[PDB]
Amino acid sequence: DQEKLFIQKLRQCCVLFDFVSDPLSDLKWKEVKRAALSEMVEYITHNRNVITEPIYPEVVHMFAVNMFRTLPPEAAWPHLQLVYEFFLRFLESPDFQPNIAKKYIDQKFVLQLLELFDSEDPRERDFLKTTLHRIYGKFLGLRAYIRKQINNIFYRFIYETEHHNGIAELLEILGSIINGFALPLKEEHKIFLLKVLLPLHKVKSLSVYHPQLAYCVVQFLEKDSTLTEPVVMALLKYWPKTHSPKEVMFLNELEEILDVIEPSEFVKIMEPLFRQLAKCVSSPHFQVAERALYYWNNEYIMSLISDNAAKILPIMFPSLYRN
Amino acid sequence: FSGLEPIEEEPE
Repeated sequence: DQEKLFIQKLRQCCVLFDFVSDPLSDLKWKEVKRAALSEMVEYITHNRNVITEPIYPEVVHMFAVNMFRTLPPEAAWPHLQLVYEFFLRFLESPDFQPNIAKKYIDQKFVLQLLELFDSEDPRERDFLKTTLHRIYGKFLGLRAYIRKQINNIFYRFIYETEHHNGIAELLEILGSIINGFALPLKEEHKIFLLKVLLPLHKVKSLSVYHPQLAYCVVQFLEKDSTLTEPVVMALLKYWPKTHSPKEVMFLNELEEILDVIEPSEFVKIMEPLFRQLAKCVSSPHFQVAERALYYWNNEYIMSLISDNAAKILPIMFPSLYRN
Repeated sequence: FSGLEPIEEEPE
């Protein structure tokens, strides 16, 4: 019976071992366990209807025993990478039924998985990123708990200085959610964009998670072009008043906001924008000015400028125009 | 960084 041997090899991978007086049995045990994982990865990726009901607790148990650990202030990445892979192909499988898995993938599991985002291994955080994205898309009953617990991590990172190596990869997930949001946006989300996503531009380690943060900010305005006024005004607030090469990030974000800005809302914030933008063209840092002047290579911006030339050119070149 | 495909929010 094949279903029995599947469970045997699963439980076999729940035995964590160590040999200090036998460096060869250790290697075999590793190789025996690395091989059993590979065998199961192939078995589940290519065979149809092999995922039966008794399997689910075995898989979640095998994942929890290997992955849910304590992160040192990993080394056996060959093994850890196979586990995430197997668990990933297990979620993606067409034989996967969330109604049965909902029993064993509870909130405690999701919580424990989020602890691992603090890990300092980019390749591990990349597997955790993908894994959490499959859970959200199939476990409707966990979508709320995840948002609440992610909204917690961010709140801890801005205010309580709870540094997190996983901020970048968490934002990347949120963008996948924001892009699929529903008709009127809930106030729960608006608050998050305003009272969480924008204050993220305030933290010092912005250099690491800025591209993904900007994506979420743009995806929010792509849905509801109502929030483009408080977004832009906040960015000019959080704008580094100190002339620094970190302005290039804001110019990037602002040009990315302008490529999707609704012209009816552009005029609502076009004056305070260019006052700052003119300051950038006058910056003592070439990279800042070079970037602000690269705005003109944007055709949709030029149209927005010429259709409002009466207000812009006075600000950009006050020597040459008046009001 | 993109990569991940969107998730159509629908009634929980």
